[PDB]
Amino acid sequence: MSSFEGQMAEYPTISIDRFDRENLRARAYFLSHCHKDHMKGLRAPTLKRRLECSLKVYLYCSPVTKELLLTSPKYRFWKKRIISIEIETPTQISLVDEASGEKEEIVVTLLPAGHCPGSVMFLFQGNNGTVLYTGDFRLAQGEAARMELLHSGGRVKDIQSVYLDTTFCDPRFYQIPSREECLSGVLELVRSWITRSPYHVVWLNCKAAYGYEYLFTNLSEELGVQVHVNKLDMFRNMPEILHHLTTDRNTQIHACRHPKAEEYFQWSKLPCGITSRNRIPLHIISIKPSTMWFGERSRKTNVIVRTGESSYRACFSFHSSYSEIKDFLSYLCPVNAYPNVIPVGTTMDKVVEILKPLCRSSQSTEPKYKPLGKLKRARTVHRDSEEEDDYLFDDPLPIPLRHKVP
DNA sequence: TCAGAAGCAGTAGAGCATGCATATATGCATGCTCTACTGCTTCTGACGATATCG
DNA sequence: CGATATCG
Ligand SMILES: [Mg+2]
Ligand SMILES: [Mg+2]
Ligand SMILES: [Zn+2]
Repeated sequence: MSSFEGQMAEYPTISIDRFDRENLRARAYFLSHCHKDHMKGLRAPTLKRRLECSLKVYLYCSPVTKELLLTSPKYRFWKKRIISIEIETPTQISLVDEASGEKEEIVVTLLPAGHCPGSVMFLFQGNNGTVLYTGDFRLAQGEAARMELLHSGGRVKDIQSVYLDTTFCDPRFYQIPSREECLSGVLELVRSWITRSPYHVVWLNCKAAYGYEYLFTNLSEELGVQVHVNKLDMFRNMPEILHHLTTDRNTQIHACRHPKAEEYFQWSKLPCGITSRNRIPLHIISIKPSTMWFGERSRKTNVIVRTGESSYRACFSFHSSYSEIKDFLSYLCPVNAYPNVIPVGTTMDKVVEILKPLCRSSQSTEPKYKPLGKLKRARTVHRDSEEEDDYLFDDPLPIPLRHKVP
C-alpha cells in the first residue's frame, strides 16, 4: 500500500505517487513506478478535465515508466503531457503557476530503485533544502555508500527529509535473502522438475504486475524456455525482455494470471484455458514468490519451502528489509524521515519510534530556567516574642559597623 | 366527458468506494447514489350540450 | 326561442 498523501512538507506545489484530492492544484506530477497503489487519481475525471484546461502541468517519470503507462488504453490521454527524464541526470523543473505568471525552479534527480521496470527515486533540491523520496525501493546492506548522486565530495549530502519505503519496517522481516538466492533456488527447482518430461510445466503465481521480470528473464536465459504471459505488447520497445516472453500456451514455464487461477490449478489447469497438450495430461507445480508469508514463520525456514505435493513458495521481495532500511537510513542520516506505508501488523507510532533514533536529531538542550520570585510566605510566621531573663546567658554580641566604601 | 395536472416509480449515465488475500499488489469487480427524464395512474374541474321551465 | 340547472 502507499500511506503517502503525495505532497512533501518542503515543496507542497508538487505531488508524487498520489493525485486524488489536494493534488489537483499541484504544478507538477511525479510517478515513481507503475504500481496501482502509487497511481491513485491518475485516471480521475477531475484530473482529465484539468489536463484539457492547462498547458504547463506535466507528469515526470522514468522512460520505462512512460512506456509501461502509455501502453494501457486508459492512460493514453497523458501521451502529450508526460516528460521522461533519464536517471542520474540533474534536470531543472519549472513550477510555473497557471493563473499567475509566477515561476519557481527546482532541480530533480532520478535514482534507480531496483524494484520493478521503471522504478526510480526522486531527489529534489530547491530553496527549502534537499529532500529524497524513495518510493518502494530495494537496497542491500552496504549499497547506500555506492550512490554517486547522493554523495558530495566523498561524503553524504545534507538531506533535510526522507520519505522512505517502510513496507517491511518491523523486526519480523529481519534479513530477507537477496533475490539472487531465491532466483537460484527457483531455477534449480524448475530445472529438476521440467527436465523429466516435456509435459511437466511450472506455474509462477506472481501477484504484482511488474517486478518479476528478473526471474522470467533469468529462467529463460538459464533454461532456454520462454515464459507465458497474458500481455507482452507493453515490452515492445524493450528487446531484452520481449524476447523472453511469449503468448503461446505450448511452453513449459508459465506466469499467466487470473482472478480464479487457484481453483484452476486445483483442477490441474493453468490460468490459460489449456489443460493438456495432445490429450496427454500435464503435471503442474505452483511456485508463489512472496514475502509476507515468510514473515509469519515460527521457526527456521528455507528460501524454497514445500507447502504441498505440487505447491512451493519462494522468498522474493522487491522491498528492503528491516535491517536494510535501518542501514540505509543510518547512512543517509537525515534531519527527518517519514514512513510512506505502515506495515499490516505494525502501527504508525512504532514505525515512527523505530525511524527516529536513525534520524539526525543529535541536538539536545538544557531545560529553560524556571524563575523563583515572590516567595510563598509574606509575613514572618516564625517570629519570636522576645522575652528572656538576660542573666543566665552572656552579653549579646554588638552589631558590627563597616564604613569602607569602594 | 375528457383534457390536463400531480404524484409517483423506473432507468441511463456518470461517478465512486470497497473488498480482494497473508499480496503489498491487487486492478478488478461489484454494488451503490444522484439527477433528469419519461410514463402511468389517480384526481379534478371546467364545459358544452341538452333538458327543463316560461 | 329564453335561459337555468343539470348531468357526462
Ligand atoms: Mg506500489
Ligand atoms: Mg512497489
Ligand atoms: Zn499460461
